[PDB]
Amino acid sequence: EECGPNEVFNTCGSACAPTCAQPKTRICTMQCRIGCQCQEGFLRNGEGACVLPENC
Repeated sequence: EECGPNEVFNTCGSACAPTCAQPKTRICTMQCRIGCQCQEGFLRNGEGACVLPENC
């Protein structure tokens, strides 16, 4: 797991996790998502950068 700061790697995380665009998630489908994500308090920016929501 060589994610970034404030980021975490999950072998089963919200595939349609929330982001700077969609602060409201709701799963993408019947299948978790393996990869790095934004920790609780951070949002992923189009630039695949997990930046705080207050910094959006």
